[PDB]
Amino acid sequence: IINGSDCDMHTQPWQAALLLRPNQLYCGAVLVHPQWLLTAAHCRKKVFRVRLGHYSLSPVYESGQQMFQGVKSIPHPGYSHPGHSNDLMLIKLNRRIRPTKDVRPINVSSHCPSAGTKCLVSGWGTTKSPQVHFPKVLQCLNISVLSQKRCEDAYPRQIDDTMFCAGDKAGRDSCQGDSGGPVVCNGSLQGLVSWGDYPCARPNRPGVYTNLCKFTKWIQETIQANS
Ligand SMILES: N=C(N)c1ccc(NCc2ncc(-c3ccccc3)[nH]2)cc1OCc1cccnc1
Ligand SMILES: *[C@@H]1O[C@H](CO)[C@@H](O[C@@H]2O[C@H](CO)[C@@H](O)[C@H](O)[C@H]2NC(C)=O)[C@H](O)[C@H]1NC(C)=O
Ligand SMILES: *[C@@H]1O[C@H](CO)[C@@H](O)[C@H](O)[C@H]1NC(C)=O
Ligand code: NA
Repeated sequence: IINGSDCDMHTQPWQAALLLRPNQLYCGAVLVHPQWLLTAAHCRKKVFRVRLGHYSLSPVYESGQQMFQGVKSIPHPGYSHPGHSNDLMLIKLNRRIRPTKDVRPINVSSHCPSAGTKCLVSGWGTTKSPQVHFPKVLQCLNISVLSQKRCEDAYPRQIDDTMFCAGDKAGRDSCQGDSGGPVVCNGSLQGLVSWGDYPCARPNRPGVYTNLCKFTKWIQETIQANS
């Protein structure tokens, strides 16, 4: 997250980290059900461990942390790697979470956030771009939803309704390492960190996010079919 701030501790209880062996941050993810995560479908590598209720990037012990294994990883059937469309995937945890102040699911609303809506994006991705610099703790940044017309103008012939643009201010954006992390608007999960431009936070190059309001039926039906 470029030019965000340290999240307040215990404020993003739906934030997850997908780790590679032994505890290498791979992608962000979001707890959407007591036994399921959403992440970007481009976060394809086999996950070693899911880490929840944890603030720091390092493996330092935190009383609120909960570790899991992914047992199912279901990308949206419309995703076709390396294309950006339908950039979402459901991950089933090996067991249901233990509900705490640090570990709590967030719901996806079918209401699509409108242009100008203020949303919060979070992640442990680089805080600088092009220079790679990881933070010590979870970073939070407010970004505003752009109209689909302004999104199309920024990325001509690269945008469809499965995506939304957000983040109108130069110097502020999500970036590499933030992939699959949450975009929360008015208390509900409406986006996943998907893609954008390089270096991150360029003027007139907003971040591109998976438009989750378009997938509530798929999310609900897939969780139900795999229960
Ligand atoms: N500027 C942003 N808001 C932004 C946010 C997240 C990401 N995530 C990385 C990422 N998304 C998708 C892929 C991918 C897809 C298919 C095949 C292999 C890889 N990789 C990238 C972002 O901007 C582009 C970017 C690229 C490289 C270095 N820095 C920024
Ligand atoms: C993102 O925006 C929200 C909403 O404007 C900010 O939260 C507000 O913060 C102040 C207190 O510091 C108060 O106006 C409210 O109590 C907060 N509102 C809500 C909805 O929580 C938040 O600080 C911003 N975060 C960042 C990282 O900029
Ligand atoms: C970082 O963001 C804040 C607003 O959140 C802004 O006031 C500040 O100028 C930005 N910093 C840079 C270096 O762009
Ligand atoms: Na900062």
